[PDB]
Amino acid sequence: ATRQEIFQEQLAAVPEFQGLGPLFKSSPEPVALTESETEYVIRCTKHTFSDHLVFQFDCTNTLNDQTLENVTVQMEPTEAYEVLSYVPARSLPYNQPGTCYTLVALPTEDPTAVACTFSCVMKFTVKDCDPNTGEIDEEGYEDEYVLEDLEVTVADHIQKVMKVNFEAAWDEVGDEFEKEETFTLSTIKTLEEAVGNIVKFLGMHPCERSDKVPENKNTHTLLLAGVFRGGHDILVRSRLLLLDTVTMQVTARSSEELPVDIILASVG
Amino acid sequence: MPLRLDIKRKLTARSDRVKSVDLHPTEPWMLASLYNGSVCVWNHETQTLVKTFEVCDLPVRAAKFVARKNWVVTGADDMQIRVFNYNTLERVHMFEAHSDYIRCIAVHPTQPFILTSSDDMLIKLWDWDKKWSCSQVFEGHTHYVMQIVINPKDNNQFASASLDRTIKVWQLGSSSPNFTLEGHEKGVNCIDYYSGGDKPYLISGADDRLVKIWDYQNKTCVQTLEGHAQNVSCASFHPELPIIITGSEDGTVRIWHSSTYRLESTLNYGMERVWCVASLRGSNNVALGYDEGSIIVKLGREEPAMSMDANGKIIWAKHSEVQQANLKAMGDTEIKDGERLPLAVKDMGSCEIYPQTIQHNPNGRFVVVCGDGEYIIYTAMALRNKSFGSAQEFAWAHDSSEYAIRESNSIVKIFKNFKEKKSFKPDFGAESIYGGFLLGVRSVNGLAFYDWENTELIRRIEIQPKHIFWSDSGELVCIATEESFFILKYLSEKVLAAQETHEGVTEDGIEDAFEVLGEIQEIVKTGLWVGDCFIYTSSVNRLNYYVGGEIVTIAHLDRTMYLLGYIPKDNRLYLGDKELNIVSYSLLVSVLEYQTAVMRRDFS
Amino acid sequence: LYTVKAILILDNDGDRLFAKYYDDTYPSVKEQKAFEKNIFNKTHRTDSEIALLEGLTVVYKSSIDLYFYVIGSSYENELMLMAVLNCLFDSLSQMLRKNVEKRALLENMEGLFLAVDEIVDGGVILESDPQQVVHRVAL
Amino acid sequence: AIVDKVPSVSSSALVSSLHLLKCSFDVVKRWVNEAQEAASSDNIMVQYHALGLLYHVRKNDRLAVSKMISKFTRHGLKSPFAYCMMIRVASKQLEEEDGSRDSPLFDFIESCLRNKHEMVVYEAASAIVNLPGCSAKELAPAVSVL
Repeated sequence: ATRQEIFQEQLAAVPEFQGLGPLFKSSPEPVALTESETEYVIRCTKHTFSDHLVFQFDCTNTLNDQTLENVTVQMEPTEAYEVLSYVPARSLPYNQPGTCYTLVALPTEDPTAVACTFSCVMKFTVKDCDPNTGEIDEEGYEDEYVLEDLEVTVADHIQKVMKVNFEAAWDEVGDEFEKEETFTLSTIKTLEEAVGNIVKFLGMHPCERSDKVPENKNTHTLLLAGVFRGGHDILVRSRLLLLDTVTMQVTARSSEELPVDIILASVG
Repeated sequence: MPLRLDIKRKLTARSDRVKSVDLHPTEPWMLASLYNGSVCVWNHETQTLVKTFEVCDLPVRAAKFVARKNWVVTGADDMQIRVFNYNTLERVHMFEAHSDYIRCIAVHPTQPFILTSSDDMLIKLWDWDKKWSCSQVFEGHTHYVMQIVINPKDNNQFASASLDRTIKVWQLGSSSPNFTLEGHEKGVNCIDYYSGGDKPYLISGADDRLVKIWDYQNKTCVQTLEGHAQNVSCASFHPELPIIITGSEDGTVRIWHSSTYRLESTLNYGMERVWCVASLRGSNNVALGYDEGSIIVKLGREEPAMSMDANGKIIWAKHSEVQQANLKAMGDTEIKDGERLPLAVKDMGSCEIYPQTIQHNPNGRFVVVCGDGEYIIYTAMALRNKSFGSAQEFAWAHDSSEYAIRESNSIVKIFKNFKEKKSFKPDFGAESIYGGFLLGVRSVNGLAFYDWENTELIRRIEIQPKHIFWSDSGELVCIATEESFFILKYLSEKVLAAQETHEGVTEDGIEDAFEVLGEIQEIVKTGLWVGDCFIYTSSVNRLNYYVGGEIVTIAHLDRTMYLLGYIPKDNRLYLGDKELNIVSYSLLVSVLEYQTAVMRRDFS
Repeated sequence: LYTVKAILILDNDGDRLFAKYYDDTYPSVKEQKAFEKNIFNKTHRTDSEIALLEGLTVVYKSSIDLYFYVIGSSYENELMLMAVLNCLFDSLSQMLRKNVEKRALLENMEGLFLAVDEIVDGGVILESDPQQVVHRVAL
Repeated sequence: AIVDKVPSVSSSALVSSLHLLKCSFDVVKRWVNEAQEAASSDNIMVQYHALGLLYHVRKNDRLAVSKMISKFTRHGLKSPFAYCMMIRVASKQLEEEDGSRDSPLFDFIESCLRNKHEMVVYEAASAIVNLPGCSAKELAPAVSVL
C-alpha cells in the first residue's frame, strides 16, 4: 500500500472500475507514450495493486491544431493479464493533462501472467480549434494514430526487501520454489553485462553481504530481494561463478509461481 | 540552384535557318518554315515526317495549323495564301491577301479567325467562314508589320510589334491600336504574352540586350532587365516554370529565372540564333529554329510530391509550381466508381525548396522530401521540419527508422538518427542505391545485395533495373526493369548457416540466398504491392494485377496514371490523375487473399 | 529593434519641443515632462560617455544651447548606438551646416519635423547615411 | 516592393509589416518565400533588416534555424549589424545547451574574435562569462585587447 497506494486512491475517484485493489508498487519508469513533443504528447505512468494494474495516462494533447475527443486507449497483451477495459479521456485540449486509463486484473499463480507488453493505438475524433474563441460542435472526424507500447515490469509491482528469515527463507524458497537456468560463458568472462540486466531489471537488493565488487572482483553472488504483487514474493539467488569462464547458477525461488519463470526472463 | 532537372534533348535535326515554327497541338505535330523555301511537318516522336510541302521555294515566312478547322494554313511570300486541308494535305484554296512579305498570323480560336500582319505596313483580318473575306484592315503603321500576336487571353484584343520600336495594342473598335507605346530603343521585334490569365506580361524582343516587362492593367514597364552576353535574339517566358529563356544572336541560351532572375544556366547548341521559338501550351516541350538546325527539348516531371496517409489524406504539396502551401485532404463523403469526388481546403506549408520527391515514412508519417537537392523531412502534422541535409541518393530504412544517403560524391554514408552507420560500409561502384528490407547497391549493371548491418554480397543478378518495390513484409519483391519484370523469393536460413560457416561467393553474391521465381515481361505505368501481390499499372493503361498466374485488368484507364491509393478498409482504390480529381474503384482485398491462401492450401 | 523608446529635442533651458515617443508606457505628455525635469535638468549642460537610468540606456547629443536625446535600454551595445546617436547628430548637423540653437528651431521649424520622421519612425531607425540623406532629401 | 533594387522602399515596406504584425502579420508569414528570393542581399543595412524579420519568424521555430545557421554558415554578412543580432541569436540557441559549443560555436568565435568589429568580439566575450573559465586562457587575450 505504497506511495503508489496513494495513487490507488487517486485513481479511486473514478467509478468505472472493474477491479483495483490497493497499490503494491508503481512503475519503475514512466514512459512517454508519445515521443518528444509530438502532435500529441504522452507520458504515461503504470501502477500495480495486489489485484489490478492501472495505466493512467498523463498528458498534453499537444497541437493547438487539435483537441482530441472520443478518446479511449487500446492495449492489446502478450504475457498475461485479464483485460477488463480501455479508457477514454472524454476530451483533451491543448497543453493539458487529462486522464485516460487503461485497466487489467493481474493473474498471479500462473507461469507467465503479469509482465506484458500491450499495443497501443490512440483513437479519437479529431477536432480543429480556433484558440481565440473556438467552437465545440458534435461533428469532427476520427483518425487514429498508433501509440506506443506499454511493457509491464518486475518493479512496478515489487517492494525490494531484506528477508524475514533469510536463512531459512532462503532455503525454503528453494524448497517449494525453484527454477533454474545455467549458461556457460566462453567469449567474455564478465558478470557486468549480466549485471546491467539484473540489479536494474529486478530492482532488488543484491546481497546477504553479497553485493559489492570494486572496479574488479574475483567472484560474485547476489542473493537478492523483494516481494511481488498479489502478496507473494519473488526470490533470486544468483551465484555467478568464475572459474575463469563464467558458468553460473541463477536461481529464482519464489513465494509466487509466476515469478520464478519471470525472474529468469525479466532480469533480461 | 541545380540542374538536377529535366532537360532532354528531345529531338534533333541539323539543317538550315529555320525561320518559323508553328505547332500542331492536336496531335503533337510541328510545322516549320525554312529559309530554303521548303516547309516541313514532322512527327518528332520517331523523327518521322508527317508531310512536307513545297509551298513556294522562296523562304516561307508564316505558318499555322488550323486545328478546329482541321486544315492547315500556309503562306509564302509569293504573297499568296495557300490553304491545305491538312486532312490529307489536300490543298483547299488560294488567294492573295497581303501583297507584301507576309510575316505573321495570329488566329482567334474561339471565334473563326485568321489575323495577319505583313510588311506592307498592313494588318489585315480575313474571315475564313466568309471564305477568306478581308473582313477588316487594321492600320496605324509606321513600318512593315513584323509581328502580330493575339492576346488570345483576350483573343479579342491583341498587340503588335515593330522595329520602328513601337507597340500598338488594339481594341476591335480601334482598327488602329487603342494606343501606341514607345517601347524599344531598337525595335520591337516581337511581342509575347504571359501564360497566366491572372496577371499580364509581355516580353518583347530585342537584340539590344535589355528586357522590359510590362503590366498592361496598370499599363507600366514593370521592369527592365540587364545582365546579358550577346544581343538577345530572343528571350521567352517559360510557361511551365518561372524562368526566362534567353536566346541570342549567336544562338546563346541563357536562362534567368523568372523568379530568381539569376542566371540559372547557359547552353550552347551554337546552332546559331533564335529564329523562332514555339512552345507546348501544355508548357513543357518547346522548339526553336536555329541555323545549324533546330533542337526540341523535353523538360518535365510527372508528378507533384505527395504521399498519402491511409486515413485518406494524400497530402501533396504545391499544385505544379504553386507553393507547397496546400496539403491536406481527409474528405468526408462517398460516391460511385465512375463518378467524381470533393476535397477539403486548409493549406499548411509554404516552403521554398522545389522538390521532386515525396516519400512517406513507413507509417506514412515522416516524409522525406528532397528538393533543390537537399532533404527536408517533415514532421508533418507538426508541419515541422523534421530534418534536412543535401542528398544525392536515398533509402529509408524501410523499417521506418533509418535512412541511408548517397553523398553527391558516390561513396556511402548512412545515418540513423544522424549517426553514420558504418557497419555496412562498402562504398563500391554503384548506379543507385536501394533500401527496403534488403540492401541493394546497384552497380556495374548489376544489382548487388547487401545486408543491413554489415553488408554482405548476397546476390548479384544479371543486370540493372530502374526501380524496386518490395512486398510488404519485403518478402516477394518486385523489380521494374524496363520492359521486363521479375518476382522473387529470399531464403533466410541458408544465409544464417552459411554465414556461420563463412567461406562464400559474393562476386556473384552468394548463390545461397535468393531464388528466381518467375518473370513477367513488363511495362509499368505505375505499380503496386498489395502485400506481395503485384497490382500494377501498365503504361498501356490497363490496370492489372498479377494474380494467380493471371494478370487481370480490373480496368483500363483513359490513358494510364497514378495510383491514388487503395485504402483497404474501404477496399478501394483511389485513383489519381495529377489534376486533382480522384476516382475510386473498390475491390476487396480479401478476395485476393482468399485466392492467395487457398492456392497455398488454405482453403478453409 | 525599436531602440527609440523615445526621442527628445530639448532646450538648454530644460524643456522639450519635440518628442516623439516611440513607445509610451507611462502615459501622457505630461509624464514625459516631469521626467525631463529630473533628468534633463540634472544632466543639463553636461553629457556622458555612458549614462543609465535604471537599466535603460540614456543616449543623446548636445549643443551649447541645445539638447538632443534618444532612449533605449541599457542592456545593450554602446557603440552602434552611439554611432547612431551621432548618425543623427551629424546628419542634421551636416545637413544644417550649423549648430542648432533655439534660433535654429525657430529659424525653421519645418525641418525638424521633417527630419524627425525620416530616420526613425515612432521607434526604429529606418533612415540614415546622413550625407546621403542629406542629399537624398532637400524636398 | 520586395523585389526592388533600391532597397529603401523595400525597407520602408518592411517596417510597416511589423505593425501589421502588431495588428497581426501572420499572413505576412505566408510570404516566407519572398524572403528567400530576397534572401540574396547586398546592402549592409538592408542585410540587417531582412534578418530581423526572419528571426522573428523562425524564432517561432528552433529547427529551421538550426538550418539557418547553416544557411548563414555559408555566409559572411553585408550590413554587419547583422552579425550582431545573429550573435544574440547564435548564442541564444546554444545558450540552453543547443549542444556543441565546440565545433560550431567556436567557428563563430574565431571569426568573431578576429574582427575589428571590436564590439562583436566583445559580444561574444561578454556572454561567455564562465566561472571556471570554460577555456579561461583565450579570453584573457581578448581581454588584453579589451
